Amino acid sequence: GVLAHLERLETQ
Amino acid sequence: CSEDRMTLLLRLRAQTKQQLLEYKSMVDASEEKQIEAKIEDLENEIEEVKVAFEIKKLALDRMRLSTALKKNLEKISRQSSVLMDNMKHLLELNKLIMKSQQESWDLEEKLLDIRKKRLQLKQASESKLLEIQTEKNKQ
Amino acid sequence: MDSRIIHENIVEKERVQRITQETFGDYPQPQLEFAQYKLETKFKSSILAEREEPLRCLIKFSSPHLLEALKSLAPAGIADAPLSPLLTCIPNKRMNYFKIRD
Amino acid sequence: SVLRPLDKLPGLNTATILLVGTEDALLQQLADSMLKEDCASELKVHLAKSLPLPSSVNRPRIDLIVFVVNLHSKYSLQNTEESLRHVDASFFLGKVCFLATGAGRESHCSIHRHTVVKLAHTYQSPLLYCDLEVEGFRATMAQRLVRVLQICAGHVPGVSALNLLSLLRSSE
Amino acid sequence: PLQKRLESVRKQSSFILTPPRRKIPQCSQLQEDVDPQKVAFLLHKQWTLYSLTPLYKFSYSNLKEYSRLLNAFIVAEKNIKVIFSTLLGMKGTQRDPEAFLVQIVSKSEGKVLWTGWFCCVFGDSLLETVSEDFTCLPLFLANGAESNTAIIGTWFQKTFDCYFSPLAINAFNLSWMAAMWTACKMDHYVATTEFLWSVPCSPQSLDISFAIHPEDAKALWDSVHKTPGEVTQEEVDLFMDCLYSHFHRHFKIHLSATRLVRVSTSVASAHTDGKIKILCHKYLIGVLAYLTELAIFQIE
Amino acid sequence: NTEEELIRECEEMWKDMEECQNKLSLIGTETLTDSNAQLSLLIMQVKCLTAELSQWQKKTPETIPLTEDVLITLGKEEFQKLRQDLEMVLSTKESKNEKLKEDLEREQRWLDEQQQIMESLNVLHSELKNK
Amino acid sequence: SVIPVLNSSFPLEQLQSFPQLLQNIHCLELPSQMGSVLNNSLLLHYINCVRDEPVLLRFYYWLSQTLQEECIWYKVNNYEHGKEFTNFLDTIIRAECFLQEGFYSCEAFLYKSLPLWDGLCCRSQFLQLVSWIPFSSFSEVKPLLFDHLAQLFFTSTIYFKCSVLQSLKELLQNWLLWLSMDIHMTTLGGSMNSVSKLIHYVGWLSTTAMRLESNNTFLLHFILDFYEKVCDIYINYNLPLVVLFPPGIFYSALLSLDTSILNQLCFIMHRYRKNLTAAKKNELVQKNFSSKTYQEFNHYLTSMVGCLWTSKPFGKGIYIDPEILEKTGVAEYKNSLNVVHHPSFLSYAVSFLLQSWYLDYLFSQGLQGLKLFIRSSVH
Repeated sequence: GVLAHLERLETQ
Repeated sequence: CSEDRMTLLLRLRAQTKQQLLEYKSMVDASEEKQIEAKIEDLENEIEEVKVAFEIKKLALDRMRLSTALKKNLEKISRQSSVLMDNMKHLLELNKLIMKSQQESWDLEEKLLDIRKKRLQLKQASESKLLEIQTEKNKQ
Repeated sequence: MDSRIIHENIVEKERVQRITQETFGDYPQPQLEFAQYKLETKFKSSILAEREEPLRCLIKFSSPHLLEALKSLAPAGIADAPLSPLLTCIPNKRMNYFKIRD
Repeated sequence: SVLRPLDKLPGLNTATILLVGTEDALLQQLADSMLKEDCASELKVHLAKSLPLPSSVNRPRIDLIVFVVNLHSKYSLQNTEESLRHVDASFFLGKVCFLATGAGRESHCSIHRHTVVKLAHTYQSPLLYCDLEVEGFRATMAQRLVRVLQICAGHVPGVSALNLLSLLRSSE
Repeated sequence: PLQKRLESVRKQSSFILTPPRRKIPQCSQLQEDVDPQKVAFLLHKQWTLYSLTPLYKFSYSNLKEYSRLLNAFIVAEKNIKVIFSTLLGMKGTQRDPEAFLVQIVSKSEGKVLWTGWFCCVFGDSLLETVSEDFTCLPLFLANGAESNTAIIGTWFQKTFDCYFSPLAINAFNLSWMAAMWTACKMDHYVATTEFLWSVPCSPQSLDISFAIHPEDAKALWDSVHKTPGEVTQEEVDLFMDCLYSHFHRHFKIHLSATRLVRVSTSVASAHTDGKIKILCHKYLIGVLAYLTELAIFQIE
Repeated sequence: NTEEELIRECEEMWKDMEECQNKLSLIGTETLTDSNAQLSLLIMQVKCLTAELSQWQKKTPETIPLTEDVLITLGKEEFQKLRQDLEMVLSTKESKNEKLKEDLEREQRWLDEQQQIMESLNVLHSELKNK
Repeated sequence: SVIPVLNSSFPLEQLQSFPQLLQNIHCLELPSQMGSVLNNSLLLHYINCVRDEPVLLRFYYWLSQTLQEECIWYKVNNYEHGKEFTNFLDTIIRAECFLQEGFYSCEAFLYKSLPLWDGLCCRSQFLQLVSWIPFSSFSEVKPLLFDHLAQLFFTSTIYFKCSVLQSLKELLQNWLLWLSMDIHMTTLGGSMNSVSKLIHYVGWLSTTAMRLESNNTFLLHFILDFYEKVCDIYINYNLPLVVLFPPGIFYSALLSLDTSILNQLCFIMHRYRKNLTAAKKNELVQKNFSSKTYQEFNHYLTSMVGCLWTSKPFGKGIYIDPEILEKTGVAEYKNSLNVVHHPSFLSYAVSFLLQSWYLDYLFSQGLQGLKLFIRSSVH
């Protein structure tokens, strides 16, 4: 999902 | 070397302008339901004038940048810079971005109609089953 | 250690630390678990000004390890820097049950 | 003494914050959580128990004041109410914040939230909720406070404290 | 619609309107239709509080079938008997549903091993937003072992589609309750007034008990009471500040920085974990009304 | 160079700031109470907003022309940052497209099932109404 | 288990296949506990059209109690749950994607737990739950949600801003979809007021965030994507409404270095032109749209064409007198923002220089929106 991608980008 | 000092000077000037403006406003100011309307009118006025000033400043800055780049079109051609990699990367990325945008447009266009049809079917089925249930209960 | 942080009221902290160290000492405290006080003192504070009778009260302190929790009250900010003599004389006076009159 | 907003000239790329509260451990944790992350400015943190502060001359100007209220004890509420009478009105124009702690554990609360609702609404200041015992929420609260302080100090062109007062204004 | 009314009343619960004051509880003679033996049995016992969602399709006519089904269920899960009884005169108004009791009796009459009490007093704020197919009994009181209570709750949830939740009392409500119960007029005092405080010293532990003679507490309350027949937040604050100042003048300890836990007086005793004990049968209705209001607030 | 002009402007603004602070330091303090706090704060907000509006109306866009190299460097930095901005935008767009396709498939299946159930219910309605 | 098990006219245990539900859709046995319905598609199909009051009350009570008991930061400090809460919220969101509506329990939970939220625990699930809010007056719902949302919006990072913008776009789409079917059956004017207020509110939020974040294009993409959905209300949903986004966003997007932003702006302008020319002809038939919108759109189009190829960049918005350019040293300003000399097209100009009537090359590069705008404007 879009939000999952945003989260996994935010962690790194 | 000079770039860091120039950036620091710009940042200090930007901060000092705001601080001086705040001091001037405080000095000028130093010298129940009907108050909120005046407050919001004043806020709208400040917002409008700030937006106009920002647009004017941005337009002038863009004009300056554009004419500066146009004036030296030759020097940025033969032995230009390491910038060429950045420009080619931007050129590569733009096409992919627009292609993805078109794909998203088409997908949303299909999804809208599908959702509308589903909603209409649900609306019809609700009334049909309601009348069936009330007829069965009456019987 | 984080010189960007400025601790104000540092003199009060050092004063309360010195007072606590002088009052409670530094030796390991003996282990107690109960204390009882009986009070027959008058109420002084408009409120009960005309009353001439004492205010009878009974107070109990309970803890798994007393005389150590009281030592940490002043640094935690719950009690004043000098504690009442009724709480800092448990081992010196060798008593556990107290009766107080006016 | 009465604390005033504009007594001393601002420093060079320096922002100062002041935290007033009764529990020192929570204030220390919030401070070193704020200072844990880096930024483009130079941050300074001052800690105090109540107002007014002890007299001093080397103290720089204060750009933001945060009052920490612990809902589990009435002593902190009384201390904040007493300290609120030692700052001038001109300092309340978007430079004061309230931080309530302990709202997560309802059974331990000894002060109703509606009381601090009036308390925040009367002085026209924003109200924030956070549990300082948990590191995950404390880091986010520290980041938000750092951003607010950066806005208040004037490091963001076009935005001042007075505008920030209107941005966070409650409808009712 | 009832759903719209429920949504409107739920969204209206904001923290802007000032909470109202409370009337001083007045001693009232109970109705003569209640069994004195049952009232005497209900007193001097420790109850655990629970909030309960409305029951769906509950009928008062068929109680034997419910009892036999519960008996079969408890036998299957495990010389005992389960009895359903109806209480009278425990309602606040005529619109409130009747209360009832569920008892487990060991035959050998037998010995009571577990008691449940369903009640609703002055619950008009809840009857308005519920259809006629439900029965509103938001207050549940349990006396006995917890294992039996869990089984009974599971059976009730599986049968009538309800929900049980633990009920907790915080320091604010305890202070209000103590202030109101001190103001009540008593002819004879049977127990002293006691408060329990827990000092936060998390590396260590510490508890403080404050006991005071009832007459002195009554005089202290009368010294600060000025509004006739009503209790105001300022009066409660002054009443607590008197004790705080008296304690600080002797022990130099800021008692207002601690947490109140247990409050016992001459009419009832309450703990912060949700335990209540009732001593006087004249002020039963007021305590039941306060607990019902707390439960109704929790379930909405 | 423009550096001397910037330094001179900063010095003049600092001097004006010092004069402004000296002028402002002659006003007494005013403390509030719990009874007269809201109205006084509202009046002060009105006065401050009125002053700030007049202050903003007088401001004009300053020219202060610079050299050409600084503009080139600023453009280079802007392009450098825009590179990463574009790459992040591209990745987000790809994720959005994938999610849109999955949702499209799910909605198509749901629509098919709803059509089937509606047709069956309509047939049952016709059958019951006939009898 | 959090979800109650499936336990017991037509018996419930015999219902195992779709044809069985088809044959016995009219008569069915309701479960003792409705929680088991939350993870069963066959029962969801039946409940899709029931609208029964005790059923709704029971479901609301069970869901509200479960959500209140399972929370992490409200009424209890219990982080031991972790992924269970996320899975339950995902199940609820998937269920309410079906039924094309949301439950009142979720709305109550959002009203209850939003002020204490920090914005990082369950951001995705909460922001997806926000989109499924029943339609109501904007004035009543603003103090409950939007005040706290705006307070949390101005003090967080850029990613939070993008996420809330996406959530608001989804909410607007759902509201428009539901309002579209109403006219096929408070009046129309009293309902368009709420959506107009919502659009103005989100525009104000976007302008303030754009000012705060020092003109970041990453947020600009999200704003333009939102206004893409905004632009086609009258055509997609057949509802009379045309709202124009503030000149700040227009002048920030036009003077940007990004080419995709320019393409999206041209596409949005073309969509506005199409919607306006479609609505103007139907206005005579239905006879009211304010003309001030028409003059604002005309001014925007005039500025756009003057900056593109008309060599007249000094419109109503860019009211810059020529003496500033004269003293600065700008001689050629008429065709400095044109297609050839625009800073965004610098890369394309450099690429074509290494190889005159290069508009076809730009179109082949993928500039579809600009081509559509040119075709709609010239013709």
